[PDB]
Amino acid sequence: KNILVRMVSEAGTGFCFNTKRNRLREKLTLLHYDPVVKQRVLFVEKKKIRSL
Amino acid sequence: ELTFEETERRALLLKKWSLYKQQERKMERDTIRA
Amino acid sequence: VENEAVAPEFTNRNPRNLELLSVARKERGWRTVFPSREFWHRLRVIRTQHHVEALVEHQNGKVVVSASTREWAIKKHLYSTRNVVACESIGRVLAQRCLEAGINFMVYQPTPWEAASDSMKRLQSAMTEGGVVLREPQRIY
Amino acid sequence: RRTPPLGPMPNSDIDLSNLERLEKYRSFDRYRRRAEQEAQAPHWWRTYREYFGRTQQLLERKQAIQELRANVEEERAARLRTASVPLDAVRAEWERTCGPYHKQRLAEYYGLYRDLFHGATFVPRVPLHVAYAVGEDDLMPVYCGNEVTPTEAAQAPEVTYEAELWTLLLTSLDGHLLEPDAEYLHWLLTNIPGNRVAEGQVTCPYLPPFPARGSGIHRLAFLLFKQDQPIDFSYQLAQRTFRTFDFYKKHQETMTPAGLSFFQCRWDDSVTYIFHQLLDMREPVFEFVRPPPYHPKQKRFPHRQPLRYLDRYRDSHEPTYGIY
Amino acid sequence: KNLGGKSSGRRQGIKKMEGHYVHAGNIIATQRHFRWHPGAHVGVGKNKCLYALEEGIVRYTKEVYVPHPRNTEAVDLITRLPKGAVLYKTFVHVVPAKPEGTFKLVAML
RNA sequence: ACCUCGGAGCAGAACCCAACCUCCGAGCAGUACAUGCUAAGACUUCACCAGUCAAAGCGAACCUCAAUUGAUCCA
RNA sequence: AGAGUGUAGCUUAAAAGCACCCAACUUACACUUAGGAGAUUCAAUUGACGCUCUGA
Ligand SMILES: [Mg+2]
Ligand SMILES: [Mg+2]
Repeated sequence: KNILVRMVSEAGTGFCFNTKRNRLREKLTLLHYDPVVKQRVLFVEKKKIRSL
Repeated sequence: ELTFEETERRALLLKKWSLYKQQERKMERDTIRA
Repeated sequence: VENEAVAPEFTNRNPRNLELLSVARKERGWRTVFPSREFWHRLRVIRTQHHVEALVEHQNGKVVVSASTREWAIKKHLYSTRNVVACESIGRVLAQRCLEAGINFMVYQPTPWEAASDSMKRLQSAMTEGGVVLREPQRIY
Repeated sequence: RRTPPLGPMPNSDIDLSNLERLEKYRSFDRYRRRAEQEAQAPHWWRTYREYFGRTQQLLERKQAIQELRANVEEERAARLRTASVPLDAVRAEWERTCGPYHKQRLAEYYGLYRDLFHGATFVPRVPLHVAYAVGEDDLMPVYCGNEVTPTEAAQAPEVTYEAELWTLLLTSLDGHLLEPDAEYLHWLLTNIPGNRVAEGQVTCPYLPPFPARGSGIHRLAFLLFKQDQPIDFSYQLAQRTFRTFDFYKKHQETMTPAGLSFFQCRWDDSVTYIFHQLLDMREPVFEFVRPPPYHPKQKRFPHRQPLRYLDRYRDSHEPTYGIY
Repeated sequence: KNLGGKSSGRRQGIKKMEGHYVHAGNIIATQRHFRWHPGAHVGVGKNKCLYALEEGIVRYTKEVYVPHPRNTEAVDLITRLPKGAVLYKTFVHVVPAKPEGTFKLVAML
């Protein structure tokens, strides 16, 4: 099963996007495009919105 | 390591074996058909 | 001034006018078929049993330029007409012919194995160093 | 209903119960070759093309090939993938042997024949070497359809056609500013005595190319006619207008097109100087105008359409207030 | 015992037959499988729907089928095809009507 | 017993077609993190709601999947 | 003695395309890449050098 997690930008911007990951996998870090910064920046999982 | 002369000799060896076995296969096929 | 009489709309009849301006249409379809028709000029390489052919062909099918190792001029200067040396030489000849023909951009559409082929790599490098870019400019809409 | 086919259906002759015995395309390459051949072959059904469409020489060549094979160093380099080819010699031999045919192909592609001669073709048997002198040091050659700027083409070119009575004509095919089906004559040297060109009769003085700005790429053709017997020929644009088809219709009996060389030119500052000083006119500036975007007839109630629907049809972006 | 099967028809098929003037972006035909393959100036959506990439006249033709070399299933089918056999498919083309544009005299400098 | 969704016949060929008719399935999973932003023109499950495809452009690089879901209010 | 006559294996090809072989990948084949040899029988459409058939 998977869970929905809010990945939050490490760029200081309050930009958050929701993704899905396995409940049994480590906390998730991606390089996602930040429209506020107009550049790909690191996003780190912060919270689990719901389990899907 | 190897040298240019022996590489050339090997290439000519491949050439002559190509010709030889080409003739071999041609004669084999000729006997087959005949 | 009589010389100043100019028609309101100009009619440039050169077939390569819009192609050089990067404005002509290039067939964008055929997404389920190979090769793609989305080009103005295509570099087509045919490796026969004995010879090597290199054509620069417009999308309409006209063979704008050709370079064959079957021609005396080229075949009288190389040992084998079906090897990497032959492919590189014919590629350089085609590059010179393209530059003198005014063709500077093309779209090469090789199969995976043809692209991996050493002879095709040598031919592409020969064209590139001769001054032909194997990547046509994007159309301007 | 089943209407019978109007001809041989594809894959009909081969189809037979002996599929296992029949050999198969083991290679995408051979399948593609066969498919391309079939596509080129004509068909009775609607197709894409319908809508969008001596012995001494052999002996000498065989001896030369045998000599090249015997030369060990040649084989050494060939097998070491290091051999090269003399590009200049290849070019000269191409000119001598098969250059005329490829040049004819280039002319047909560029549409010279369909415009200069209304479709009538001719092989340029006699090579034509034209080059515009750049500076006092170098010179840009005009091989076939290559690009030469009007700045380079400002002064008349040097022509060296190897032969032993000729007429040379420079014709701009699409530079006409008033008539779509018309030409410009830039210089016409008639009754040229062989190789030397300076002795030709200057029927019309040399006028540098002047492709209008934003008017696209223009093509310029050097037509060389062998003259069987000498014949007499007959800055104002009205008289620089020309029709090569009619000219060759008049002079066909005594003229035969034996040389051809053309190049492409686009606008340059020398074109501005040509227009203002030589021609004494306001230079025309052209722009590529695309057709206006298509929009469906505006509906009173654009159901499910975005708010941009009204913007698609409003002409002025500035606010308007009607009676107020 | 038999449940389901209440789905309605997709209303798929040809939206523009041959000879129909079609504007850029118009959907020509919607299909579940590749019944009609994309021809010249015809693009395919994610759901295999054919849309006109240009403004022109729709034409249906039969053309030889040469799949991309990386289309493994079609390449295998070809490899198993007997010599002399050529696949044919129905292609949809949009013959553009208007030219890309015209050169107009804008300023007599 | 069933109630929603999808595929195949009935419904052979543009579309659409009932049945407490015949059969299969779904209420995910996987990969990616530009799976971003915009925008012509179209399709549309016979209404609406909803659902689809997408040129060009910006910004970049140089989604698979038939269904795989649920409005408003309110939290 | 008479007839058909005649491009490397095949070509209502005109010095070409298919064929064909080994080297590597394959157990192997196949594919692919690298290479390989190859012919218009001889003299002026005609005659005579080679093959097939009809006889002794
Ligand atoms: Mg049904
Ligand atoms: Mg509807």
